[PDB]
Amino acid sequence: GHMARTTKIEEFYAQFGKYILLVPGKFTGTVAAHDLSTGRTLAWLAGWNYGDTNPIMHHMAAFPSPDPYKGFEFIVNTQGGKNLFIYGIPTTVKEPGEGFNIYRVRYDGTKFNLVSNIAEKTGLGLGVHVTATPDGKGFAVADGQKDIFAEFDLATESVRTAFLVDWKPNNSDLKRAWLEGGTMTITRLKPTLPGGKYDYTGTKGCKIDWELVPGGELFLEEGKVTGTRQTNVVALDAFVYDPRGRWGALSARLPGVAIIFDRQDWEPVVALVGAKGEPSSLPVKKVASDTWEIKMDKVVTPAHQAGFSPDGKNFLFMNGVRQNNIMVWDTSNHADPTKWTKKAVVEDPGWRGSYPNTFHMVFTPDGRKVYVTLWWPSPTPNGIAVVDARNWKLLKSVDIGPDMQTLAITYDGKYVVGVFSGYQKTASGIVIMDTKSDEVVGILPSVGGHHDCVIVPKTVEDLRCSRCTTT
Amino acid sequence: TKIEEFYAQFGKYILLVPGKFTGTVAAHDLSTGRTLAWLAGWNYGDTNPIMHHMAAFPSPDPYKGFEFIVNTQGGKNLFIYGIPTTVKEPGEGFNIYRVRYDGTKFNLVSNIAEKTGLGLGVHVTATPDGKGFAVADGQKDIFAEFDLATESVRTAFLVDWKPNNSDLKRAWLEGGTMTITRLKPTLPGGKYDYTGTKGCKIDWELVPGGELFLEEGKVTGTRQTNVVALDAFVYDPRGRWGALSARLPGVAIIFDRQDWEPVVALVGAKGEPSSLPVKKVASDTWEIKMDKVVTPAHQAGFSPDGKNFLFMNGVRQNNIMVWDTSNHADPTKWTKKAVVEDPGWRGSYPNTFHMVFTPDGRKVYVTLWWPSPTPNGIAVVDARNWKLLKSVDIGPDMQTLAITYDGKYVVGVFSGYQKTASGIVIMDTKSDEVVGILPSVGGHHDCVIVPKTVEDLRCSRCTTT
Ligand SMILES: [Cl-]
Ligand SMILES: [Cu+2]
Ligand SMILES: [Cu+2]
Ligand SMILES: [Cu+2]
Ligand SMILES: [Cu+2]
Ligand SMILES: [Cu+2]
Repeated sequence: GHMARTTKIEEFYAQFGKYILLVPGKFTGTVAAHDLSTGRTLAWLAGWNYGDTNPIMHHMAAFPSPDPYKGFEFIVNTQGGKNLFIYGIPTTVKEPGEGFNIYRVRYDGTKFNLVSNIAEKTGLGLGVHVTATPDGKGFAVADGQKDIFAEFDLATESVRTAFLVDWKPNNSDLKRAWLEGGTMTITRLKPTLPGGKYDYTGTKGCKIDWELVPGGELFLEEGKVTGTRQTNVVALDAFVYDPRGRWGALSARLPGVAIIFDRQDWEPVVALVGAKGEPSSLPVKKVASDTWEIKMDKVVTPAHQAGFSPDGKNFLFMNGVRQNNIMVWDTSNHADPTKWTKKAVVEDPGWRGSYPNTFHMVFTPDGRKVYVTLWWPSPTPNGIAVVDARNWKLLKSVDIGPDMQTLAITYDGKYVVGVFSGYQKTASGIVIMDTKSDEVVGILPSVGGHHDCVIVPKTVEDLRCSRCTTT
Repeated sequence: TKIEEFYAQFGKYILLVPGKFTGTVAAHDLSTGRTLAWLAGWNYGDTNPIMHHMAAFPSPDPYKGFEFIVNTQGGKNLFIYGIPTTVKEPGEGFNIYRVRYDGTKFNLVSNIAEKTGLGLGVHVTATPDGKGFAVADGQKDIFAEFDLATESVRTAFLVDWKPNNSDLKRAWLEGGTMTITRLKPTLPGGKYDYTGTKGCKIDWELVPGGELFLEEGKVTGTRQTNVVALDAFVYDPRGRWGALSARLPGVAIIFDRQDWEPVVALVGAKGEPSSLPVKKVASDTWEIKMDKVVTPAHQAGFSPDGKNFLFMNGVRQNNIMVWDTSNHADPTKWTKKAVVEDPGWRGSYPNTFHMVFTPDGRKVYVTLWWPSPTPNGIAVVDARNWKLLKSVDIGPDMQTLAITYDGKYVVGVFSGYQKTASGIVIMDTKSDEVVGILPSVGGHHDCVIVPKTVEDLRCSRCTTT
């Protein structure tokens, strides 16, 4: 009786509705769109076909389309250089391609079209998170080896702003360069090359020779990452947007800070400090027309992912490794982020070791729950935490598979869709969870080392639960 | 609804697929939906990893480990699928990789093309004992059979065409002489000199229906009128014999694997003789004389009991030709016994270029391929009475078919012409209905279910392609 009678998969896909899942492949070098209504992959693209010899396809965000099945657009970026050598693949390659591309891709109802390489046009090769603006007409990219982020206009493919963030440690000893505090300097960059182009293509600008991998923020202090400016790294990760407009939050993994910027005048306004027991925030002081500083007397723990709730009234930052928890600020005062204060922290006895790390997140459309991945190194099963986002309590934890990464949600709020990625070498897949029962409904096969996933949105209200407000 | 009931109908089988233009290989667990492992060829410095064909060897427990061969194409094969790449100098490719799954990940064990000097980019087939494998190439018109344990060449042959009429449009229709030459290594350490694009007569593998494009002057290359377009070396499951398919002359040349000689040439076309003789003209050279070539042919393969051989005529006829090969002792006695035709099968399309039998031999499933935008599908053929039963539409660009070794489900892949919809399709062999499609990032031109026993190879990438 253990073998099911002949069973068709139609009922399974029919429940999800008409939603398209987009995924980058990391070491596979691909991007792909899947139709959750039929199980068909609608299209894919392999970067090496176009002459990118190191297409580590990393992060992406998609823009609202009135009918994704007829067409949509998205940005996907890459890493490059010695990032090829950090996931245990026994490649004999001597000189890896430079990478750090930023590609604009359009689905036309049949296939993907590679529209442009925005890194080649602008000179900004940035390899970490890609976030759409709340209006769907721009996007940001950050990089945690160069510590640069920029916001871009989609229609003109031009740079709206670019900033460099630097650390100056109180103690020059690598082991204590963050623990014992330091000064973070924020500089608004100006282009230096003809046509308003920046000089940051490829590996140019890297302070360290490869990324701090998932779970690996302390590998730099710990003396395992080479580079020419090791003790100046902050590891910028993402720029996430307040859905009510005006503010963005730039996450710096090593100092454990989220720097709030005013997008109206492009200035940093306050620094939120992640660690439990530390102040809600630290002031930002302007020291020159283009330069601001934040002073920290210690750094308690690094931090990971950040996000605003769909209504913009809560901001989350995940402390990791030295503390593993979800830190929550009351951001209800839209007029003045200097007033944003810590209101809750989600903790659990099972989070007391180095791992699991509280990781990527997605909120339900109504804000009532947030789903948060729980990351561990091999071989512990990674999983999903379900959190009550009104009372800030852990409801449930479920095991999924190795190397759990990002989460998306269908825009009717019914199904969370996530990816796990096998550390680029073992089991990978797409996991779907029902948000009413909080149960896994199934795993679909996936050739991918994905560190992202998005469901293509139809409207700007969808972006409030997409790769815009959170990572 | 949960997917558990869906995966629970399958049993414990691993599907292995190459990605073609994705550059990947992957294994998926049909009992849970998980991808077990994958490998990306570009990560290893293969700059044009068009991952093409593959065969897996019997494993006592595939979930604890298994081994396979996957090859690549290279050169201007990058440029024939409509991708608007600006690459000017494509990687040489034509690698042959041995890959092992260890229960957790894939391990690239060796590049047998580098070790042997034979870079061969079309079908890979396992031998019936699971201890060797063949690779053929239809740009170079070379094939070889290899020993797995020693990673060494057992035999290699070159096949060449001398046309009766040197005009390109008439170079096959008006006949010619096919010369078969046993090759010997020419470099130190018993290595051949055929790596990368070395030896190509044409700049890409002929497409489905592509014999007409070669005749019309649309395929570039240095020896366009001397190509036969070898496709595969498929094995008689009873041992002793292999069949080398040559697409352009529409011939399957039968080899004796013990003394490495060609013994007879089966001629695909309806209305033509069952076979032509092979004449030995020198110690290492044999000839086949053809006064005309009535039509090309492509898919070729044996039924699981070895008693039937199939060759699919395409282009100028469109049918499945069937020989009685019940006489294992003497292939010169193999004789045409049936032809599967249909009013909907004419010309180049559908192009019937992959198949799989049920373990009991009662049915054969055959791909029905067409160019965009015609829906592609699967034909179900009665392999006892030799008649078409049913055709099912699947999606764009239907490619290979495998079967679970209990006979219950055909598992196939479709591939989007490297640019549109792709997926894994699963069909119930009792109802002959699709039970579902699973997503697949792949342009796969092959697929296999990892076998446990040598008997399983009778219905894997051994007896058919
Ligand atoms: Cl054998
Ligand atoms: Cu049972
Ligand atoms: Cu991140
Ligand atoms: Cu990542
Ligand atoms: Cu073939
Ligand atoms: Cu192919």
